Amino acid sequence: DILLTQSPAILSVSPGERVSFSCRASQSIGTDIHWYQQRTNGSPRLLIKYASESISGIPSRFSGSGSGTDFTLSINSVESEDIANYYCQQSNRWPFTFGSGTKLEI
Amino acid sequence: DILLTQSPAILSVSPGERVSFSCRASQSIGTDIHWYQQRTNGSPRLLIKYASESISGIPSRFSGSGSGTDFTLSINSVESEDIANYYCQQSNRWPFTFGSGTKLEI
Amino acid sequence: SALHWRAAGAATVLLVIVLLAGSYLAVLAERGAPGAQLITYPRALWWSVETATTVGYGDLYPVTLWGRCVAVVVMVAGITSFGLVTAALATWFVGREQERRGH
Amino acid sequence: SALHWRAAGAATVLLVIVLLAGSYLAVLAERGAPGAQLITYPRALWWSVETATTVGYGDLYPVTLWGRCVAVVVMVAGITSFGLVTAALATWFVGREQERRGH
Amino acid sequence: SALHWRAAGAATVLLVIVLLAGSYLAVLAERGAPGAQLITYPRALWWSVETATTVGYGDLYPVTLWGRCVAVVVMVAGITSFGLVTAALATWFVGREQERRGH
Amino acid sequence: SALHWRAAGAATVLLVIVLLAGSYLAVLAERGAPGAQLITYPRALWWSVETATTVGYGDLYPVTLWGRCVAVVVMVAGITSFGLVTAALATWFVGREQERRGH
Ligand code: NI
Repeated sequence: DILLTQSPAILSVSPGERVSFSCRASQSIGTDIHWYQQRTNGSPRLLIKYASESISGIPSRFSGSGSGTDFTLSINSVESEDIANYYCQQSNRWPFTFGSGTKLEI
Repeated sequence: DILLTQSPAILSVSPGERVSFSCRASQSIGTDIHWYQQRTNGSPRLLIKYASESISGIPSRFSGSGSGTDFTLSINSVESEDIANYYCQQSNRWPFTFGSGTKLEI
Repeated sequence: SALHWRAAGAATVLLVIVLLAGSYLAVLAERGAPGAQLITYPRALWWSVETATTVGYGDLYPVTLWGRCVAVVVMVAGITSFGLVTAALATWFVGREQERRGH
Repeated sequence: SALHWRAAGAATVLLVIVLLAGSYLAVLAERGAPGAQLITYPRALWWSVETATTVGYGDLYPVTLWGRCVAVVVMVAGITSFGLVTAALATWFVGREQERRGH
Repeated sequence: SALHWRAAGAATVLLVIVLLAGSYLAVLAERGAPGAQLITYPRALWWSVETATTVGYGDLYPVTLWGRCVAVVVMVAGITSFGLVTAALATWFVGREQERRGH
Repeated sequence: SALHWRAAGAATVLLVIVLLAGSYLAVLAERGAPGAQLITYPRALWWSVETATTVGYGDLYPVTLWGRCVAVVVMVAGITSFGLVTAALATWFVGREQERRGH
């Protein structure tokens, strides 16, 4: 079972600033990582697939990068609607697994 | 993204002595490392390619060695014109990346 | 048209069909097995092709029994198909040589 | 029946026999060698098939001398057998073409 | 000269052309994909050869879609070319045997 | 004896010769290259065989230019030789079928 480590758990940033969420896999998994956003009382939302690919309907400020065991979800000019929980998920080996999540805080 | 770790950042040596710069990759990359020299206000200069291969026009005192994750750039009888910044670069996996550099000091 | 040609096409149609079924079946068989990689269709399709051609990159391979069974079918179809083409090329070459030799 | 067909079957019977003996022999030869993986029959059987077909996944391979010797026998049987089938297909295709050409 | 011979040469010229175009295309397609290794022409040329021959070492392989597409073309050209030579050798061998049998 | 048979033997003698020269040359070419594994004759001999047969295990492969050149020669000899045998089997099968068909 691939282990995805998200750290720090909580992230604090000032409005407008660029922020970077981190996800490290217990083993090389290519670019088979994906990001989801979950706001309070809401369900998960695919933000980035296969590490970097963007999803239509998702603000262009959201971008991702990395490969192997290190991945980063980044967000330019952070704004209040960006306040929620982030999670990573790998599809490299069965079974799929999730990160422990990271809370964004402005 | 392969990470190249150059350490120490600063190196101090006595004229004429042999010196060794170090570069370690976050993963095995064969011998796909290359060295560049950059003196104050000057641009980078290819010193050694594919770890050991010498470059015409480059003082014979410059040699390199290593493979996999450990590489060393060496310089015999160091002299004042050798005072500048060193950097390593890997071409094993996309994208190419650079070391954080090492400053030579006599 | 002639027989060996018809059989070559037949080999190609079937090969494509086996590669596709091959991808579906591989995934269905591999998911559920901890540590397995043959678990998404796109790459499973690419694994199929590698296998049929026997180019064997080694970046993907089954680890479960049905997966390997599926694998065998793909390997044989690949080998058989490419071999049947080689024979088709030989027959064509033998026939023409007969003509060119006024036989 | 005809000869090449009979020989194809013969090739298949033998191939199966060599794959099985191949699995047994591989294990007998590999166990005892520190670091070896070809040490349980089920996978050794799957290693055999990979080898005969030359699909070469690289997830399993011998490391001892007899293991490699056994390996060679399997590779040759695999290559020979599949090649003998290709020839069988060519002969069949050549013969029919003779008929269809009223020769 | 004869047809199968001419076709063999043709196969060799094309194979070389596909290996070269293969190297260029592989690099063009792989650069830009994080973690990719098929990113310098020299090795991409060597990857091509491995692939065409299906010797599959597994030290280099594409990871992007066009890369794999390119890969398929190389594999097929390799398999087809080497198979067309095998047929060429068969035709030559069949023709001579006809002579030696005073047919 | 006949021609294709004689040529098959010839293919086998040469193949063995190329495998041996192949081992020597591989080592001579690989030693000196940091990180290389094709550096002792015994395994280099086993690497040769893998290569000629294209079974490609991926446990050993060249990393220097001459090593890869040597590798190519081995791959081609392996492919050519095994292909020339396949043709030999086809000719034999075609000739007998002619007899059995009272032609
Ligand atoms: Ni006749």
